[PDB]
Amino acid sequence: SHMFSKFLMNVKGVTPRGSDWANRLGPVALFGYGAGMPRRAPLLDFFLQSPRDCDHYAELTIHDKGPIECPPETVMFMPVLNCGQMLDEAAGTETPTSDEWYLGSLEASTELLEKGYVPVSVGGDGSATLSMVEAYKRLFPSDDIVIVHFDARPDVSDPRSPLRVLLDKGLLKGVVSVGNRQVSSEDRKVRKLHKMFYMDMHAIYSKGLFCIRDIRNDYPVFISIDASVLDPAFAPAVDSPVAGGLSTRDLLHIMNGIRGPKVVGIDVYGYNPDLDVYRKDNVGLTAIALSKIIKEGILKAYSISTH
Amino acid sequence: SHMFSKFLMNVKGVTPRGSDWANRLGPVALFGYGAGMPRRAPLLDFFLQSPRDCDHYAELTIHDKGPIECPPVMFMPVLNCGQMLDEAAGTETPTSDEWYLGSLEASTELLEKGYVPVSVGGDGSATLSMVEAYKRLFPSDDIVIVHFDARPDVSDPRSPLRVLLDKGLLKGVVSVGNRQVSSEDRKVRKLHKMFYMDMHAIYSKGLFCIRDIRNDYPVFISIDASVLDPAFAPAVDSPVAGGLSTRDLLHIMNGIRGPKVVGIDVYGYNPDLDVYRKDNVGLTAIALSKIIKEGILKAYSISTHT
Amino acid sequence: SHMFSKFLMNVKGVTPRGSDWANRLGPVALFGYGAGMPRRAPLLDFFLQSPRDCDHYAELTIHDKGPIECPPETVMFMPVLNCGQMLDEAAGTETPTSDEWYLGSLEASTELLEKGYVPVSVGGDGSATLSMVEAYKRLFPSDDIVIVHFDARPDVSDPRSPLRVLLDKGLLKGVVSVGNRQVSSEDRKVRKLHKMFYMDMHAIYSKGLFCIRDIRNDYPVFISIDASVLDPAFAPAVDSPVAGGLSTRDLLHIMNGIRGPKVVGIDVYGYNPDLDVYRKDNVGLTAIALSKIIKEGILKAYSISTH
Repeated sequence: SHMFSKFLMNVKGVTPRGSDWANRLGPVALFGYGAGMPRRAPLLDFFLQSPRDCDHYAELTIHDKGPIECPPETVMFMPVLNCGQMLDEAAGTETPTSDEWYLGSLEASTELLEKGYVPVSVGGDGSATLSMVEAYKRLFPSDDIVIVHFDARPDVSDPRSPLRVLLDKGLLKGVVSVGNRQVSSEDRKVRKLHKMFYMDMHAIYSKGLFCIRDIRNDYPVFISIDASVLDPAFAPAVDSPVAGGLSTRDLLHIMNGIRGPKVVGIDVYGYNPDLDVYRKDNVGLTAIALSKIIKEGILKAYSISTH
Repeated sequence: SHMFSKFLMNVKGVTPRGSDWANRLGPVALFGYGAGMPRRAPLLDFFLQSPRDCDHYAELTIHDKGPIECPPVMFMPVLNCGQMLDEAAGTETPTSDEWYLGSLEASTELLEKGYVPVSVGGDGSATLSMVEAYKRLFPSDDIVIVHFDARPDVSDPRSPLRVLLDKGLLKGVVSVGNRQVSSEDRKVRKLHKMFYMDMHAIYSKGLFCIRDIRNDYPVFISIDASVLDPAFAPAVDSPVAGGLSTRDLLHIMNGIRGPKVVGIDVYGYNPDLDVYRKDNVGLTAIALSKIIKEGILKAYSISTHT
Repeated sequence: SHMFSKFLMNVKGVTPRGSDWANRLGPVALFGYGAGMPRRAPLLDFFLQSPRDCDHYAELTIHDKGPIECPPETVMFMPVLNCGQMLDEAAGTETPTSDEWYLGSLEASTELLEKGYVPVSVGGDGSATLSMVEAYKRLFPSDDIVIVHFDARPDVSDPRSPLRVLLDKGLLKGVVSVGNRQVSSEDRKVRKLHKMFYMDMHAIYSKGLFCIRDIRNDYPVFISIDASVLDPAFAPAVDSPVAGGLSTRDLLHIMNGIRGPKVVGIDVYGYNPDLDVYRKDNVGLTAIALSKIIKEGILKAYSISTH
């Protein structure tokens, strides 16, 4: 698709990970993914203008071009390479097909991963999760991948669903679903069939949310986060909202518990501006919540350990 | 009132609870109640279009007519009796007494036909007519009410809860989530020996640490939307900050214990007071639809076991 | 400033704390402060129309003029002297300067304090914290003051920020920051340099929010509350909102744990009506939340003890 040309050309023009990064985690590359959502996708822009300091005492540094200098130990910097929006607006009114989104996402991820970057995708409908971990499995066939999936619903009963395809193709070592509260009968079958591990809302709430210290894991983890996992009071901008969800803080805490050798990638999606609750200054509530989730997600790619 | 005619005619035309329903809990009958709220009452419709799967792995099935087949499968049949007020049957607004007679009659019909009545919308007055209908049919049964609200709502002698307490139809009352308790409220509390669980007390104790609400008598569940924090359910008159999250309420509801459910009333929601998304979906509608669904699940699974 | 004349006229005409107040805590005086915020400031009016019963079975009684009768032992009344808005909305179109707001606040606070009242300021940008603590320090130089500061940010990296000024002038015995989740490197330096005690969001959440029983203290405490300490879902009406904050109930609980002999003053600020989320009937969500926080704040000024 010609809609992704300017973006994709800039991606494979990216300077590779320097030698000064050897044995260090990162760096992180960030791009905007808009499949299945309205053409106007403000989430990436909103995040880039958000404050850089995190919960844990570190600070994002954003760069539109390389080379990405590896920061010294004493400097709590976390470099992010902004690759901008995948879809170049005003390159036509054409809407990229699902397959075109997949190919565009697959290539960008392949390119970023090959150059030593941890890819973080922002926006869209979750299909980026499929193309991103397949790009990783292509480059690193021997690595075992486990996905930590935050979602109000399992979203695996449909054979065309991104997570279902990954399980069907046998590309996944394991899946940990977090926050489900709308589980269908078919969802339960796919659960038992693919031996999925799950932590539903009602269960983790009654055990105590802050009593979750970690999600133990030895394999490289992909972090897939549907905004629907949050309660509509925090993230209203989702199709078919499910009340009784995680607070933004709840989500941040569980994210911080993720354990593993490295982060293979991050997908933050499910956000639709047409569905958001807006302040009087026309700032959307869900964009506020996700901008924070994206930030602390990036911090995770830099600080994650097996224990 | 002629505004309820179409509805009431359908309710007493409802096929009675089959013999398959055995010694089982249920089934459930659902109707929309609009007393004290604007004519446009979208909560029932919004609930009907919501997904059917619950927190606990069961599934609502909605039916518009009998017979209600007793499921062998984790199905939970709900009989939709629709709105009580028939729109475009006149521009008239039913009086308080008309709303009372209508709900009383409907509840009486549904109850003795074996259904557990669930009322959605209105201002809480349905609680009065529903347990009075139960007490009329089951004079020997003792009734205890679990009442979720930001206010005790017993200072007014005309209150639905106060009338039931004054007529001595209630064995006991458990108030949950009160955070605006008046001096007059406290006097009525001690006089009727009401058990209460105020927000500040429940919170510092640990919300999730609430395992049970122990009880041996048939429970009525009365839920005012105002029990929830305005961040989750803003569509209430005189909102009180510092309330329950929707999840908090769902967890406390799940801890309710008892032999059976006499009825459920979900009210306090006014569409004119809601926070709306850009697509004009109301935040309070979202929260309440879930609470109704998990409330129905309670009528099917409640037990005396702690 | 002629904008504050009518207000100040009424304030220094206030009848002093009667002999009945004995050695009782209170009474409380309440005024509207609007520095750094839009001219229209509706928070005070919204509080005055709110229910007067508290969480802890006491009742606010609002009075527009003295003398403030001290209620009997068995009567759970908590008298509040409403001094109204500082800025008179019909004395001209002039916008008071920062210095004029400071001087006006300093004079009002001084006047109320020496008349035996505990001053509670509502609205503005947080600059009232500076002028009120200085007003108290002017009158009682021997008293040691500790501030309990609820905020999403440390807000001490800027040499002009109220909390930094107070620390630089050495008017503070100690500072307890609560709920910070956007801490900069500059913030960390000021923290260590001034021995500031802090309780950041991620920390207090993982340790158990309800498990916070008290904030032990022996010195008179000033309570400074930035609305931004609350999650945007509860208090959206803040400049540069930070997701993952406190629920209103979280804040109420932490406030209740605050210990001390007396309250030197209370400042509730950070609220901007232009940034609020509104119900269809045009009631702002942040106003609902803050109205409650103000009420339970007044309750603390009547019930605080070192135990």
